[PDB]
Amino acid sequence: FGRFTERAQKVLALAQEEALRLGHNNIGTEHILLGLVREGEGIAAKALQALGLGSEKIQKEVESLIGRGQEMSQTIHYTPRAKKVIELSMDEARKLGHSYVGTEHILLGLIREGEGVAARVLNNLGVSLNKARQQVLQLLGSNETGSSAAGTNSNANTPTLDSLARDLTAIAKEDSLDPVIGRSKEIQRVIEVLSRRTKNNPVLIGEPGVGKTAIAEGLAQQIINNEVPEILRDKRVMTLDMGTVVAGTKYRGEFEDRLKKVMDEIRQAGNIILFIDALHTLIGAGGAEGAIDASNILKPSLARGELQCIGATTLDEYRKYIEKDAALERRFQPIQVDQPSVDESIQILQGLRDRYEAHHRVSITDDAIEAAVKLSDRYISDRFLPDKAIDLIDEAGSKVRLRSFTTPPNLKELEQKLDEVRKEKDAAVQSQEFEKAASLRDTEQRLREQVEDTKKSWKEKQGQENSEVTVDDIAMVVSSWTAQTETDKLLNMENILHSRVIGQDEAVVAVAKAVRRARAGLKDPKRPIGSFIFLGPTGVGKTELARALAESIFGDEESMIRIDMSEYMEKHSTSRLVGSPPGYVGYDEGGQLTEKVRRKPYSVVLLDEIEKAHPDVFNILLQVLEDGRLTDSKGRTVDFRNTILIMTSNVGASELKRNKYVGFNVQDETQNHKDMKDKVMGELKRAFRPEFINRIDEIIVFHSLEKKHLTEIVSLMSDQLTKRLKEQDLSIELTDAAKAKVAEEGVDLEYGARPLRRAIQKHVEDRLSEELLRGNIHKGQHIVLDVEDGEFVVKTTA
Amino acid sequence: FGRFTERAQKVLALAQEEALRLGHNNIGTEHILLGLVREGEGIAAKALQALGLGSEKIQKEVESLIGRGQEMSQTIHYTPRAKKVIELSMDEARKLGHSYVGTEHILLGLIREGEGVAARVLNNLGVSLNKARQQVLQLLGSNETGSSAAGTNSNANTPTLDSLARDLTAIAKEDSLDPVIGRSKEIQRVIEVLSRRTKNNPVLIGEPGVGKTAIAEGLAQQIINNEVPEILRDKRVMTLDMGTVVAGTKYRGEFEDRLKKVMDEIRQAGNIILFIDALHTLIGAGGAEGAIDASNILKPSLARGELQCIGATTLDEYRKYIEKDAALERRFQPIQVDQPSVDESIQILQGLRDRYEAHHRVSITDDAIEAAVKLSDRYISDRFLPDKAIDLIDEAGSKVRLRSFTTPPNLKELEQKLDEVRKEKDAAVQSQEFEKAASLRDTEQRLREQVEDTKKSWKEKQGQENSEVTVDDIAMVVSSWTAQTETDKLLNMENILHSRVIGQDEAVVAVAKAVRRARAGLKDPKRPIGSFIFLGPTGVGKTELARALAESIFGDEESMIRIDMSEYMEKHSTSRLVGSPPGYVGYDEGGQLTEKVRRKPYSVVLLDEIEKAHPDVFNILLQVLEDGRLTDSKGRTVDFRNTILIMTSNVGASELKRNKYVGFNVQDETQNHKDMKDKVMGELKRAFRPEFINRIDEIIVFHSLEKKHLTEIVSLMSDQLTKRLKEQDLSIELTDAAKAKVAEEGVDLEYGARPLRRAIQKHVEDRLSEELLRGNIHKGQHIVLDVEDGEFVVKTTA
Repeated sequence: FGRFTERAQKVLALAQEEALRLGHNNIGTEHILLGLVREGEGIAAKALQALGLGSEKIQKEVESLIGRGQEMSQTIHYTPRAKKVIELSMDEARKLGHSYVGTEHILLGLIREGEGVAARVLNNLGVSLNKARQQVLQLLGSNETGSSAAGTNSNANTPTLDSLARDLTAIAKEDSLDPVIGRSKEIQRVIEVLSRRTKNNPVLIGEPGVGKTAIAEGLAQQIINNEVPEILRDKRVMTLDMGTVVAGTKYRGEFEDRLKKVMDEIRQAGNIILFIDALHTLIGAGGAEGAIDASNILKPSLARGELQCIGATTLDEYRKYIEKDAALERRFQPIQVDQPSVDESIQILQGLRDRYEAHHRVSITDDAIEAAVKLSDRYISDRFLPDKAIDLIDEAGSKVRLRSFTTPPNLKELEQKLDEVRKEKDAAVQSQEFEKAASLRDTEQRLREQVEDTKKSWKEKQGQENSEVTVDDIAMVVSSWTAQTETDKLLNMENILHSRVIGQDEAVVAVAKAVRRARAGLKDPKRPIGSFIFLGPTGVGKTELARALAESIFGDEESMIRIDMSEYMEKHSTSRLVGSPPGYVGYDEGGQLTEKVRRKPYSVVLLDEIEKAHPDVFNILLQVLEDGRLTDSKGRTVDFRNTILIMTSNVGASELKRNKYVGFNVQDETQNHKDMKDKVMGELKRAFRPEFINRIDEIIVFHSLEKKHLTEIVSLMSDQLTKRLKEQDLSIELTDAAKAKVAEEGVDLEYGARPLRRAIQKHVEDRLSEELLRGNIHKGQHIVLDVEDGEFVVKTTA
Repeated sequence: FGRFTERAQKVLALAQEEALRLGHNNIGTEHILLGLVREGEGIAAKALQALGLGSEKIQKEVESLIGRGQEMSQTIHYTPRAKKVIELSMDEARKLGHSYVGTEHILLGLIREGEGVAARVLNNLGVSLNKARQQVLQLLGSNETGSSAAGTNSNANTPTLDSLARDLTAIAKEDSLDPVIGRSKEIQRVIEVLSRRTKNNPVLIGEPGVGKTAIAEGLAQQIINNEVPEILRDKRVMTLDMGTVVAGTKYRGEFEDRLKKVMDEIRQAGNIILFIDALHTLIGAGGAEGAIDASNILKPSLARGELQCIGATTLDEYRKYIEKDAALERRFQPIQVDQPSVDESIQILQGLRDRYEAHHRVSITDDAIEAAVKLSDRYISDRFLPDKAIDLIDEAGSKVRLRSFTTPPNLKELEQKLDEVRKEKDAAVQSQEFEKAASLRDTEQRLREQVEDTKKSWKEKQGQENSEVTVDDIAMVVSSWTAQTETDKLLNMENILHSRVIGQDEAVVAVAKAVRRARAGLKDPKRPIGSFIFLGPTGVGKTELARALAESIFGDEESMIRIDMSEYMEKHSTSRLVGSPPGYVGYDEGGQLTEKVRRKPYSVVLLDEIEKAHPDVFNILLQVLEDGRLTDSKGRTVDFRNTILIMTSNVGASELKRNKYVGFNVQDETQNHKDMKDKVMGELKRAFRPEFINRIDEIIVFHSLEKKHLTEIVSLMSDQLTKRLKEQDLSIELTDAAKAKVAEEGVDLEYGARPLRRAIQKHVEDRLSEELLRGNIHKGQHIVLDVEDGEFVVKTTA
């Protein structure tokens, strides 16, 4: 593997030595056995010494196979039998914890593969093979955190702790706990509120989403040893774990019975600390429905202080417990739990790096880890800032680790050859045709040593990746899904936003810098990554930048919400037939807008045409842009805190859609362009209040239609066509010249831009499908549609 | 522990004495053992004398396992075995509830921890380890006070009281029942309802939720001694306990059967009292569902006086029983249970004080206790008058006690040092030399004694708090949630409200004065602490005073409800624009207002624009002012304990949202103020009917936009930026010079003072994030935005 211990490796090498000492050309498992007993009193060796085996005794049996002397050091590698015994030992060390592998596992693995060369050595020398595996097993993997013992005494605690549940305190006597991270100052605030015995219940409110449970392990460690008052002396810390409760329970009544039992034993009161994660669920209050109504027993328990407990809730959760009162107000008392401070995230990362050495490429790159956080919060953006983080780490901490064994030097062709050989070889002997297989057989094995030699020349491709988790890598992986290539995304955001939005640079750079500003990692991710107003007509600019922001901001353009404010009027978007209006603005606020962004805290949220809606909608939007949150949909809190809010506007649209027109000359065209990139910022102001527009980071400017838009419509539609031909394979691109010939059947004055579908269909879809049938084009290679002399032409390229 | 018997402590000191008397110098367990047998006939000592161990006999063995001689009297403290034996005694006293650990427990713990020289002494002197702990065990911990009767009886009473459950009367003939103390005046009307035959069932109505259950123990005591009614000198009080019934059961039918059985045994009729907590659940009447319908058996039982029982009910419950009729109301007959009078509260506080001295603190401070009540009633204000109180007492009654153990005087640096020692020492030996650790090792334990010496110099911070609670502290806990720093809050209310409201002192002092009156004791403890109308167009002062009122009035800035009355007219966001579908005023009375204030009964209620509300609304708010309560949302009563009802008005607007303006004179600005601070207090009255407003006291005055009112808005918006940046960990402040450059792009006449947020976005948000991105300012340093010579400058500080 790359995780083994000395003693293991040492028992193994001793085998090769005995192979040759005994004349065995191929180092049998029999020699692995010798290896084990020849390492003397190693965990394997020692085991063998118990069963009654000396290095010699093994070696004689071993010698009775091939025996002295038929070793010229010819093909002195292991036997396939012996190779199996080793593979088993690695797993036999997973078994005994051990991420590495000890001596024992090698003897244990030997036993497992019990009919081999080894096996026979022990089973001939009067040692039952499993009697040997016993003996090794009962001599540990040799992985510990150190230990000691001295015993305790009887105490009241006996009935309780069985049920339900694990106790942090036990595991901390011989420590194995970690802080882990914090959110340290939160732990302190508990002890006033808990060295209380009448509103003695702390209640942590944050978000999921900070690793709330980290703060909890904090308490455990510090409340035992040793700075705690005599108030909270005679302490036990008990966690009430949900998982054991749900198991073996088929109904609500039985679940309640288990909770009742806990409450009865809870008489250990005021000297016991109970940790209840997700506190809200038990109270069962608020909403259309609850979950379970433990509250009846639980409310007096909190008031009495018999249940002296710690509640872990999120943004939304608390409301449905303090609303019941007043043994929630003579219980609960609040404590500040972050909307992640970036640094706290980072520390979690460092802690779990070595275990992504079981996901190899981590431990390290440290620098990449900080980035894991920093790039992730802003680039996907969806999750919570430490999940976000870690995703970059392990992804990148694997992506390249895949690239490790992709080839030899490209001697993958070698392996391919060795196969083909076997066939020939075989089929020839299968007729027999002895030497007509023989030379093929030889050619096979030629290949074989070579294969393995150059597949392990790509141990150099291992040494590259197998502990770097690389900066660029981490960044790349966030960029891949949906430091370097996210900060190249941030710094070069404008470049990325420019490549998708054509014309109106004015808007792009304004957004670019504002998001990039946020994207430093600083601005605070408790409030959107960007607020914006995106001006421009219904045409060209706005949406496209929002999308392009998904690309630049998030890594790929694979996250852009878009909610219409005209639905937030009550009407103008359920007009006549279309849509469902169930109290319609109430539906949008009350559910729709909040639900969508609650799924994706990620995306560029584009709240469309805030012109047509009344100023009242905007007061609501203003909270979204400022607070970074809105609360609706049964009291749920929606994170707009790393969204990019973009509110669009236009009512002068027509002027930005104004034809180029030959008003006298072709410089009426060049007076139509320049004019429209000016005209926009006043079409914003005219249909609604200013108060909203000021929340916005920057005022983004766009414009559209002229003459010259028709051949741009052809370039939107033809690209949707060719992409639906990509879905089940076919790579197409149209050159602009070919889009022109399509437009040629579209400059009807009497039938508008209707003929464009038909001519795009005719020259692209229809033409490609009727060309795939010819064999002119090739599915899965790149197909360029151009006009050359004057007519449309399909050409092919790789 | 920090609480012990003589006997315990005596066994301990004798160990050190024996260390040297025998040649040792470190007290192992051997000296503790010696301690036990040398303490003579304390329960540990006595035990050892029984099993056959003399003081002599122990000390000689002890001495034969080091002793004679190592004598030179090296520092005699424990060693780790010996420390373990002690840890066990603490738990061996917990075991039998001794909160003042006794002799026995030390021998019990010694045995348990039966290793070290002691163990060997005892196992040498013809006593097995368990034979020794047995002897001790079987004689008390020495912490009793129960029993006072040695009588015996058998009577018909047997089947009933068995089942199900206790006998309050017994425990008060054992000298172990407390009154507790209520709610004393509550108990008396019950005794009428208890000597009857018809109407013989009491039903206590209040809030549950006041510690109501105290009144019940009152009865127990009075049924015993000594002048009480004729059947009350022939009555026994037996408790109907829900907990035993539900235990071992999980079917509703079985619960009913058991209740039927209880009624069968109730044949002690006309001489039996059943105590039923939370009476409603059994009756099952009213609501949209039951809770289990005992009524078939229960109703005739209740009316006849074969079940003469005591009901503990709440705000709503009674209504849903007289509706049931006609044996429900026959049985019932009412008694007044208050949310106890200010004085009643106080007595409860004092009564449970010593056990927050078992929660090692309060014991005292008296001024803080009285305050716990008084301050609670007005400051949070989220329960009934005593529940609040006691919570302050223990919270604060720990908060400073937490500060007890967190430093030496400042000799915390010692502990820090002692660490560094371990390291140098360790790593040096860990490589070796021996002596390359040695002097470092030695330096460590030198340090250690110093460390520990000054950590127990911070027993002085224990003697400070371990009978205190602090005034300021109790007050602090009330400030924490939402005497001294709440009555300093009361006294300095004005100062606190002034520091957070800028513009119109008239308003501030007015709220201050009504609240400070109320907050001194005189004013309803169940109606708003201030009802107010807050005048002037939205922009300056109104909300901000409501907030500032939370800070001064409640002790922290938080908890303020806020409902807009202008929506409640059923025509403004009834379905019109962004709100929710209901027929809006019906929703507000029927649910919204009442539910919201029910969560925090203290909340600053801001009923916005009572002017623009329907005249029915004025009645709804008026009902809060009259009753102090509103009853809605399925008959729940919302306690507006010391809410601050704040009714807003946006009128006066034309002058109060004008331009202060140079009218031809620069004294048109300073007369636009003087005019505006006049114009509001007459503009409120015209927009709504008098019937409401007359039960609204102070007329709170505010304005907004001017020349000058504008520049007060700039400083509100810049402050909205700086707080949202704190969550990640960025400390920002704008000095006035930077707020000025921001104003530079928003003193437009053609766009007003709307641009200011936007100009903050470019010059503050955008500038700081682009300054953080360049790293000239940083997280955890205070960042000043100033203007120097007409240009903005971002600085870094500390």
